[PDB]
Amino acid sequence: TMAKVLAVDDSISIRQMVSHTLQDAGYEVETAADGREALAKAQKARFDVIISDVNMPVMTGFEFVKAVRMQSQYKFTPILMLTTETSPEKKQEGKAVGATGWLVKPFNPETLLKTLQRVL
Repeated sequence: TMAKVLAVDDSISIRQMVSHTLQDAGYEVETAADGREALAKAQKARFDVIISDVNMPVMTGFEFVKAVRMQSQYKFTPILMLTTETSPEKKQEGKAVGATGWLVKPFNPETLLKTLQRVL
């Protein structure tokens, strides 16, 4: 079809980069600036994958994924979290609340594309 993506980051450049890169790759992309706006969008549709920054406004990315995992329709949905941390020990919180995998910032298009590809 064209996998449906919800990307959440308060950074304008991050949203534009993700949106442009994924859309050029055949994805249907929807962006949000914070956890509140993201949750509201996720609640109203059915995204195939969610990409979310850990340092989101309104709530941490951890609380966001946790709230997302609380909705039955998103129990198995792959979630990819953006972080500046390369150290696994530093974000065990991610696996705990239900994150599927990570994407370390700063990344590039190929990193983004391959990483997404590998969690679907």
